[PDB]
Amino acid sequence: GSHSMRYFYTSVSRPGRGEPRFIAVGYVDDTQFVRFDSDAASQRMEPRAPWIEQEGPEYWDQETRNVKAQSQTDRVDLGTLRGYYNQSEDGSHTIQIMYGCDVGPDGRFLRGYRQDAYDGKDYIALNEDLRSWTAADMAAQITKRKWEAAHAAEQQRAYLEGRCVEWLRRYLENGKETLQRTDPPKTHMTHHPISDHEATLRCWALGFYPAEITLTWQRDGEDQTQDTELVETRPAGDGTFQKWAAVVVPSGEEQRYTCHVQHEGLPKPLTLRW
Amino acid sequence: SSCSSCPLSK
Amino acid sequence: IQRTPKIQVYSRHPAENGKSNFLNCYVSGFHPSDIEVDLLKNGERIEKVEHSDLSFSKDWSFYLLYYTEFTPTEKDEYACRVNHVTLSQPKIVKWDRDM
Repeated sequence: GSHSMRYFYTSVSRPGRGEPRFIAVGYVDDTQFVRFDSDAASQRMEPRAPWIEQEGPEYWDQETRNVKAQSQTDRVDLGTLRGYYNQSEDGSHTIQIMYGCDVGPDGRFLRGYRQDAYDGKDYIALNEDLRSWTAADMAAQITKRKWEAAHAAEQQRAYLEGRCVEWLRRYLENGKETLQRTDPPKTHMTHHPISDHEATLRCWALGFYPAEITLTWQRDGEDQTQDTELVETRPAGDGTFQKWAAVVVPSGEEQRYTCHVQHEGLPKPLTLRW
Repeated sequence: SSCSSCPLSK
Repeated sequence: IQRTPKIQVYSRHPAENGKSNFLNCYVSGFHPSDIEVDLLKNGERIEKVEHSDLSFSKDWSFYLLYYTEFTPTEKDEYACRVNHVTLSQPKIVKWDRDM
């Protein structure tokens, strides 16, 4: 199926406490593979997945030049945007940037992305045409004119349609053993009386990869979506994910309810009953 | 791989 | 504009008393990124706790996983204590082995 690669950058001002905190992370699909931390010793882009470890110094040197240049650009931008918004020097603010590309099962480019935030809200974004920008507010309009004059979109598009997809294909091949696996969920049910007349049924999915999954409850074959408590899909810490779904049922009627689990790893959707 | 030319001042 | 964390506390594997495992506290949906996350054993902060590198979702909210190796027992209560600007006092979320 399809795959993604994304870079996420966070810069946070800390007035009177030195230079802003800068953190970079890179992912392929749901697997993190690199990091940079302005506050760490090494001052290099570092590996965080085993399959990237094999890249040589020519890679790590260019990646370090890149993340350093991003961190310096973002540090100056924190000053600029404080100015655009007429904010005092005393408060802490945050720039976030995401960019990356999606590829289809044939490895071909599907979509590219570049979007930036200020204090957790949209600031400026590259449109799907990879040619024009959408500015969230008047500050971002100032940035937009600047970026239109510097032909910023053409540079981003060049990366998104080229290097981004090329290296995504390289990683999918070199980390094939983990990136291209499907680990189907391991499923079970739990059951807890709440009173004499109600009980909880909880349907578990564990140990699955990728993160995308669907868990649904039915009663006599009918969807119970609005009566289902879900938790957000969460990391197990070993590179797999977890989720559960629960319903409250009349004691004695458990057998009318079925849990349905759909995942890429499964030959067939699973059905569970108590 | 990340982008070498993309950063431009806001 | 600030956003308060969602918190889930859970084990990597279903808990079995006496069998080694990992205790996870997963914090997400928050802004700003400055946060403290402590795992407590019978009210006592565990010294050695690691976390994932800071990242964020498409809605720009941050997420982090804090974790530590542990062996559950019937005796021990575990909790996650989350300290964030959106909370006038730290929120303590008890571990439930079936959540």
